[PDB]
Amino acid sequence: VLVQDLLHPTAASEARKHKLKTLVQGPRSYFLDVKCPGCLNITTVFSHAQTAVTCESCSTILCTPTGGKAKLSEGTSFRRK
Amino acid sequence: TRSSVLADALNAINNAEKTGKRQVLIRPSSKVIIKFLQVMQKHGYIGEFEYIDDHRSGKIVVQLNGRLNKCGVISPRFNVKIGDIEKWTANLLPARQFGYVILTTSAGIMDHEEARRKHVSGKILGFVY
Amino acid sequence: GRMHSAGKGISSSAIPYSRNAPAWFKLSSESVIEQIVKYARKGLTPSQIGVLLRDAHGVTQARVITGNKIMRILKSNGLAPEIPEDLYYLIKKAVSVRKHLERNRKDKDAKFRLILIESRIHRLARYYRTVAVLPPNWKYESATASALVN
Amino acid sequence: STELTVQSERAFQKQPHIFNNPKVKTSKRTKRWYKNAGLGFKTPKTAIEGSYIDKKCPFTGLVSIRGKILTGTVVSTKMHRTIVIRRAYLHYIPKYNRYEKRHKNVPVHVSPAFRVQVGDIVTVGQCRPISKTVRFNVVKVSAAAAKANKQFAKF
Amino acid sequence: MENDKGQLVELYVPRKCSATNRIIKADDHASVQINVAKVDEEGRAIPGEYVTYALSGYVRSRGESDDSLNRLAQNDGLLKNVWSYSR
Amino acid sequence: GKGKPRGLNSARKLRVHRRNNRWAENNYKKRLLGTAFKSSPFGGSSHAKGIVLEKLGIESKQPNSAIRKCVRVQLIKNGKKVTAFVPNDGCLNFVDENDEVLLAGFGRKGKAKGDIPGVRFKVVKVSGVSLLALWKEKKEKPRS
RNA sequence: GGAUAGUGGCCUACCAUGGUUUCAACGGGUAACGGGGAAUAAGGGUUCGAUUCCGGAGAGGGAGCCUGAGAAACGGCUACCA
RNA sequence: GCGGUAAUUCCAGCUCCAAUAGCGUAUAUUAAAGUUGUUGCAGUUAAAAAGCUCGUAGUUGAACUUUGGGCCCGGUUGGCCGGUCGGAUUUCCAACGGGGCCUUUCCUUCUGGCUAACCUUGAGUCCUUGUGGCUCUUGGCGAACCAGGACUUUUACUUUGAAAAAAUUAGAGUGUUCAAAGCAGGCGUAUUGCUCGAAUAUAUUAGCAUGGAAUAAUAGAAUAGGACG
RNA sequence: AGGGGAUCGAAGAUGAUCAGAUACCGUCGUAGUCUUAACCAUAAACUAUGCCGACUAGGGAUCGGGUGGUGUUUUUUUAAUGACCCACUCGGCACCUUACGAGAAAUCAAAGUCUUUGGGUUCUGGGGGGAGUAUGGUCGCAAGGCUGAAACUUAAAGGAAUUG
Ligand SMILES: [Mg+2]
Ligand SMILES: [Mg+2]
Ligand SMILES: [Mg+2]
Ligand SMILES: [Mg+2]
Ligand SMILES: [Mg+2]
Ligand SMILES: [Mg+2]
Ligand SMILES: [Mg+2]
Ligand SMILES: [Mg+2]
Ligand SMILES: [Mg+2]
Ligand SMILES: [Mg+2]
Ligand SMILES: [Mg+2]
Ligand SMILES: [Mg+2]
Ligand SMILES: [Mg+2]
Ligand SMILES: [Mg+2]
Ligand SMILES: [Mg+2]
Ligand SMILES: [Mg+2]
Ligand SMILES: [Mg+2]
Ligand SMILES: [Mg+2]
Ligand SMILES: [Mg+2]
Ligand SMILES: [Mg+2]
Ligand SMILES: [Mg+2]
Ligand SMILES: [Mg+2]
Ligand SMILES: [Mg+2]
Ligand SMILES: [Mg+2]
Ligand SMILES: [Mg+2]
Ligand SMILES: [Mg+2]
Ligand SMILES: [Mg+2]
Ligand SMILES: [Mg+2]
Ligand SMILES: [Mg+2]
Ligand SMILES: [Mg+2]
Ligand SMILES: [Mg+2]
Ligand SMILES: [Mg+2]
Ligand SMILES: [Mg+2]
Ligand SMILES: [Mg+2]
Ligand SMILES: [Mg+2]
Ligand SMILES: [Mg+2]
Ligand SMILES: [Mg+2]
Ligand SMILES: [Mg+2]
Ligand SMILES: [Mg+2]
Ligand SMILES: [Zn+2]
Repeated sequence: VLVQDLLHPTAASEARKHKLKTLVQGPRSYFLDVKCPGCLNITTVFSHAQTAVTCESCSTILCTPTGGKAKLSEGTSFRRK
Repeated sequence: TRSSVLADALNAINNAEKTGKRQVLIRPSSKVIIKFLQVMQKHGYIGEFEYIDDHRSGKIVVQLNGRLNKCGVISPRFNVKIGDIEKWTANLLPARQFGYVILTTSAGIMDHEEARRKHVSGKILGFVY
Repeated sequence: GRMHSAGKGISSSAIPYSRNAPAWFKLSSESVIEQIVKYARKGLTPSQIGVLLRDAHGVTQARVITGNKIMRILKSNGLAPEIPEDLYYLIKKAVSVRKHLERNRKDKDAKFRLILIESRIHRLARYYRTVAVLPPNWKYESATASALVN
Repeated sequence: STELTVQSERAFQKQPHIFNNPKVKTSKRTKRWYKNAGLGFKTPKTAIEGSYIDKKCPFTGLVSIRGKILTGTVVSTKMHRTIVIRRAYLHYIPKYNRYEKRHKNVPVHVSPAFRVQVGDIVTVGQCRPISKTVRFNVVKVSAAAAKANKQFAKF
Repeated sequence: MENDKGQLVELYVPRKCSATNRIIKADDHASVQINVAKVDEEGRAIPGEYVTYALSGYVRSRGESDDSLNRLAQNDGLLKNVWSYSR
Repeated sequence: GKGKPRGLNSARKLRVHRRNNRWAENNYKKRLLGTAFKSSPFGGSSHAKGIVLEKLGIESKQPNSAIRKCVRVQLIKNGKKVTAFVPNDGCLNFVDENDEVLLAGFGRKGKAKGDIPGVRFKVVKVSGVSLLALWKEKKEKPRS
């Protein structure tokens, strides 16, 4: 306070903020390849679905819509990319 | 709704100075803010500044020295008539030996003294001292 | 902000800086435009496509991997509705509220809401109308609005 | 307004002293006169190609255009062969050092060489008093129709 | 504040706050001038010889007196990792 | 901005609102309604000459006990009837009923003077002369 | 078309339904002739101008007209009213 | 606010003040008044936020589209020098301005008429070892504007200029004895005449004319009825 | 205009009190209080404090939403839930402490960023009475609402704070 680097804010105090009040704004959601080992292939899901994402071939389920982040269902794995 | 993007940057700058800060971050920048920002800096009322680039309208960080008591904005951009530029400075500048009334003329955003030397006039928007 | 209320809810999507890529995104322009159509070919609103394409697929935002906005893709493929979907969804709403008020002439609150919903309509219509997307002298009237939707 | 008929009065409509001798078998039935108004205003072809009479036409009739040249925006095309335009302008009020929107309507004749319609911007020319109120004559349409043709059915 | 010819007319050119470069006037009896000590080898502390800093009454009232001095002294090379320009 | 439109074309509203609000000014409204020419016992004129009906003995307002001595005058251009005061010691002995007198205002712009209730004018001359001069002795009251 | 010195609803005949207006029309008030200008002196203003110059209007009130280049004249005439 | 028995306010004498050939009073208005507020007011409790929301007129309205860099010309103050018998010009130095080039860059446009200007050059050079210098025709600059055709998205703002009655106003010259004024007057050979004047400024809104291209509007190509040929 | 009409209860009637007592207190109790279909449009309808936008300063609570946690508790076999705990973040109803600052003060995170006087816009006030009166218009079944003067009078009326 009184003199600080507004141009190079620290990654943490930057990280804790709001998605619009960061330096330059950008999302804080993410995508993921997801597999329920009944099948073999990997469907790409949105961390904040809304739509209860219907799996590829087997209409099994996958995730459920929520407040924000989707709840993935039962026995499933992932990765953020 | 946001009404004069100049007004906000200017006031920010002033509130910072007043509270003893050295930097503002202003939002959302424009051609005009820069040109205004540039004019103050030319006579040293602020340090350097940086345009950061949100893929939007922009942000600006200004560095303040402390040499600045006031930078105001003239809210309706009145026409001034080369004769009437005198009447403005008189109204709202501390003395005749320093401070500038800045204004937008056909041939560029410029403080009144430059405007005098170049023999152009136009609309008025703000001031520094 | 918040035009017909006192709400101050700052709250939107934070669209990404990178106006291209994902690069870990395969597919193609080709790939998703065909995908855009069939869903609107099933009748889906461009937003519904937007949500649908976002989750199940990896459409981060349709414009970025196909230089054009969803509604514009549709207009090209001869698909766009007779009226914009937002204006559509207001009219549909003012219908259901009216239908209610007719059935509940004792519900002053609804009468109030109807006003708002309509005065939001007529302002929107006036925008669209100014900018040629509607014919001049297009007009929302209660009498013939339950027509316009269903 | 003119439209059709043309020989539609109690009197026979003709251009004065433009005589067509019946003895000389002609291929144009009517010799027709016209001028160039000047000030670089094109006499439109519909003036020459036409067959309307209108003595108040600045290209086919007996009026000189001289004085003010004015441009306004069409507001009324209700009266046969003359229109009324609105001349908007902002008026400066010193004590407050600001302005206020003002306007004036100006009635002006309009030759059936032009086909004008409400909304069009029109350049008009000062002439001798043509009627009780009219002192101008319409001399170029700047406008068109205001993008009307791109207002058809659904895609 | 000179004059027509040279001559430094008008007395008294006041101190400015080391932290804000604002004037430190007379009735500002809440402003402060700190002397930090020049020293030599193996402790010791060269009397009369100080590196000095001046802080406005405003600043001290606002609580920024410490922090701001932290910066000032440190980037004069007499504090060794205490401050941080980023936050 | 609190209130007043700041804009560059808002000059009409800015004049209108001023026209409007001037009416709350006392002397502007008096002036424009023509309150002078209409009310007011004089014309709107500086003085007026009337005729003396009865001689009055107006008792003064508190905390002042006295008897103030006045004249009911009937203005000649008017027949408007008016009570007026007769300054300085005596002087009432100068007037008499049916006399001509010159009335002037009291220098309160309308509004009565001191402890004299009701009186808004004062005498200046009588029978042609000058009350003041008769008081001194520079002049004398004309025959009839 | 007539009338005028001549444009023009100026007037007439036919025909049409137009013209103005919250950007204040239309109506009312004015102890209103307009202007150059006058008074008040930080500036911005506020108030005033019957009245030495320019324009306009009038000759007790209305209308009418003769003469003439020029008047709808009044130190011209005609009629009515006072 | 004084006066109801010692009246610093009345009625007088004395003495004293202010302005003075003039001074009082009445009415109006102007200043004081930021108590009408554009500049520039006030509205929790002093006068003053409509019970509440919608809303047309009206006012207002986010950001972004030729910017940066390179070359050339010639001005106007001022400096250190003055060449010269108070002010002068070259080069030395800055500073502030104007113009015109090239950078992917309409300058409305073709068809001759004009050329003033160099990439030219046709010779050589007054003369400081020479790009310091201008006259100088036979291949090669357009726009500087002629005049005829063919056509031009709209505006606000600001610039400079023309058109402009006098008296008034501001203000130069002139010793009406001073001055308010007036536009006079001034010099001699005062014997046959010589001569300076009768400025300048303002004149704003509107209309005209010209330069600018920031600020703020406007119009453009999406069912292509697009743009050049 | 119907229905309803327990309760409480303008009016009225009474018991008392009082010099009086048309009241305060006690009793009876009409209308009313509730509801339907229409009116009326006013309250200290109050935060006595327009709305949209920006900026300026600390602190602990709480309400709704969300994110993070090899947190606690629930046992069953660990999870999954749920409630709870901690950190942060939006948007709420408020409080605390300061005051850079504002104010005539009382006080005020707005009543701040105003003689260093201009973000946009709406509305109202201009000494006190006369008086929200008169008059005209308009709305209402009415009661009344909206609009709303002047003559005349007057040197104060008023605000916040201090000492009594
Ligand atoms: Mg709104
Ligand atoms: Mg917001
Ligand atoms: Mg949301
Ligand atoms: Mg017609
Ligand atoms: Mg009032
Ligand atoms: Mg009497
Ligand atoms: Mg009379
Ligand atoms: Mg006719
Ligand atoms: Mg009709
Ligand atoms: Mg009005
Ligand atoms: Mg008159
Ligand atoms: Mg006048
Ligand atoms: Mg006059
Ligand atoms: Mg008169
Ligand atoms: Mg006459
Ligand atoms: Mg007479
Ligand atoms: Mg008559
Ligand atoms: Mg006569
Ligand atoms: Mg005569
Ligand atoms: Mg005595
Ligand atoms: Mg005595
Ligand atoms: Mg005495
Ligand atoms: Mg005097
Ligand atoms: Mg101003
Ligand atoms: Mg006030
Ligand atoms: Mg109050
Ligand atoms: Mg309120
Ligand atoms: Mg803008
Ligand atoms: Mg000019
Ligand atoms: Mg002159
Ligand atoms: Mg009951
Ligand atoms: Mg009773
Ligand atoms: Mg009793
Ligand atoms: Mg009773
Ligand atoms: Mg009320
Ligand atoms: Mg309350
Ligand atoms: Mg806080
Ligand atoms: Mg959780
Ligand atoms: Mg008193
Ligand atoms: Zn599966």
